[PDB]
Amino acid sequence: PEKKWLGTPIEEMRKMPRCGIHLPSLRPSASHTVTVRVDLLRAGEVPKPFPTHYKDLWDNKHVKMPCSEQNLYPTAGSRWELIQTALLNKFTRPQNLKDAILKYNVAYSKKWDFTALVDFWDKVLEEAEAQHLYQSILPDMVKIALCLPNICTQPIPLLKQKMNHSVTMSQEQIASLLANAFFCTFPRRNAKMKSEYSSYPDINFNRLFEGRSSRKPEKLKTLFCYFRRVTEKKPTGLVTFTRQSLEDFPEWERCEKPLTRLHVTYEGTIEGNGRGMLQVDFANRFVGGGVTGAGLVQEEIRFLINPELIVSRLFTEVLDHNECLIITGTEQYSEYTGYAETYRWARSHEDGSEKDDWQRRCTEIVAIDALHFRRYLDQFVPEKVRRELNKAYCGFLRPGVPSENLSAVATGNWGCGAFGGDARLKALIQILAAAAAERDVVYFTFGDSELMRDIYSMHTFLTERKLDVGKVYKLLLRYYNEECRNCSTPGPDIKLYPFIYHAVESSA
Repeated sequence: PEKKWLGTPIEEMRKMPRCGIHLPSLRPSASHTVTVRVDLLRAGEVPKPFPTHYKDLWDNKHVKMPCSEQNLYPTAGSRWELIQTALLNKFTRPQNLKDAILKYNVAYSKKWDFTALVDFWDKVLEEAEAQHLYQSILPDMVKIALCLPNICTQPIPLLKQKMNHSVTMSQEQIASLLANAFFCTFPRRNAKMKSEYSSYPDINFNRLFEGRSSRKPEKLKTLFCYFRRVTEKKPTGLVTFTRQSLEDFPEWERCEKPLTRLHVTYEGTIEGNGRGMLQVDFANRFVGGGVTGAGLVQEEIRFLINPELIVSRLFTEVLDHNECLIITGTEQYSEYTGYAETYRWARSHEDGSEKDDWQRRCTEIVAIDALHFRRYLDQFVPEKVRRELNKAYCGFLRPGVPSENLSAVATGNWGCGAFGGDARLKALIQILAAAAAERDVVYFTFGDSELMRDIYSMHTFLTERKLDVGKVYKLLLRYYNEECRNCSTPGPDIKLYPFIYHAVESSA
């Protein structure tokens, strides 16, 4: 029988907090928006907002806040005043919640279906659970939502394409923002022919309430677990959201960097067994994918069990080819079983992760989007090999951080299966990108033991024969030119790994 794991023992890999740099003092800069008082930041205490009182920016460089005095509705009145009046009502039946949300979303009264919300409230939840939802949870959520201007006093910049910028806010600030997202209060984020925000993911939660899918009740359970936790016991930590956009990449053909360590296994999970490691989110270029709609695979699941990730959709413009989003400090509030149609909320999770010197949990997640390959051979074209190498490299590289202070990358089959990526090519691409960024690799194959063995065997071969990144890249070019370029069938007769073995064994 196959071994459960191969390569370097996982305990020898680097992880946070042990491997981490000594952090300088947290402070605002041109590259770093910080929305809390760093001088009074203390372990186990809710951070204070900075500035002390609300400041509004209503412009194309910042989030358009629901509490803005420029948020107007039909003479021209205050939409925030209307939101307060709508939400400060007793909820006893799901229609009451629908009617509240639609008071300040009149244009969508016909377009937004609330069937899933109604079924969740009336049929899925037991009577006692329903009562708790409308008697405590929903009112408590309204309270933190309407406190937005007192909690989020600082304008939140949009993380636009090409920006290298970080935003660090408190988990409490995120809770208030996400409660607003639940009640669908964010202006200009709803229209299908919207202009300014057409390049941003959805933030308002309206699509969680629609339709008859059995998935919706599980999403609502997972999110209500979160909202219950944060309203009963306010979170005290911070979270950093960092957009990274690289213009320059390794000259892959000539790269002399050696391959790094590999641990590869067909058991375990990125979030469970990659604790303290750089955890890859197999992203959509709109970060979070269909979390607030119909999607429920790797990304969306992560965005539901660590829901502070969802707030990134408020201010993160769609990723370009050379970009990623890095999120440090999100907390796990839920446990789940299954996947996609079998996904179920299992129970609450009590996150026991340590926090760094900026009070961020030692959980780092990077959203990198693979290309979708609707024609299989396209991914072996050198330009597309380089696109994926560069995307992964952007996700892994940390400018100005010594290699010894970098955790292993915890990843797996990125953009494979129905997205069209070849697992064996994609594994080698990530290994090369990690090598270029001088990080080790922990690779989860999710039940595919043959794939685990093949990845380990290839890494071992390449490592023992001392082929550096450039040598392996040149072998990929050889495969393209010799077996793919002139291939009249959907796939070549000889596979990549066999081709590499024979290429090297027939060489000098």
